[PDB]
Amino acid sequence: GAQDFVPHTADLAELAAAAGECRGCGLYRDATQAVFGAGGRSARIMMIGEQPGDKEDLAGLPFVGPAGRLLDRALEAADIDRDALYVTNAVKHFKFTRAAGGKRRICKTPSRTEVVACRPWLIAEMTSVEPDVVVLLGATAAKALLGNDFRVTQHRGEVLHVDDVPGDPALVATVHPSSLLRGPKEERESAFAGLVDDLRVAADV
Ligand SMILES: O=c1cc[nH]c(=O)[nH]1
Ligand code: SF4
Repeated sequence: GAQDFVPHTADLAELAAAAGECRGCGLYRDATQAVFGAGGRSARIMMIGEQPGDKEDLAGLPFVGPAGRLLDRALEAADIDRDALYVTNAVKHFKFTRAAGGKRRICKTPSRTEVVACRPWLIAEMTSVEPDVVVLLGATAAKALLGNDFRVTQHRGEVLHVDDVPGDPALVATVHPSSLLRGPKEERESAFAGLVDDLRVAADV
């Protein structure tokens, strides 16, 4: 996968530039650019989404669109400062299609193959940042570190620890913020509160 493209450095700027030249799977072709993680190596909390979406692919930054604004609202309710986080995604190139009459590029799910191909960047990020806790936002991120059979819905609120993860950080798997954007008002509000709960669990680690 991406392993030959990952240089022997923990400097995030060098890692990010190297990711721009990655060909570890096919996703680099149609994306605009790689979207590396944002934040600094002093971060105690790392958060991992699925992939850059439409806005991120062009902004060059993770979580800048509607799922990002909802995450900001949850972080602020959890009194977590986003500037103090390291925020990234399991795959670094936007996988997408267009529908006729659609108003945006639509994200397509990364295959497990692509996730495994890109995981070396995630490993380099964790080795570089040495977070105390990793928040996994959604199924793809959670499976990247916890195994392909892992179910986010069955482990809400739980602090996890697995053996093949750099520095043995605490892991907290939670709902993807994109899932909180749609549905009945009451279901959204209860899901938002659970997101805030899971963020508080990670920060109290
Ligand atoms: O950075 C982003 C934006 C949207 N969705 C994700 O999973 N990550
Ligand atoms: S998605 Fe990841 S592995 Fe695939 S080309 Fe982009 S950076 Fe490399």
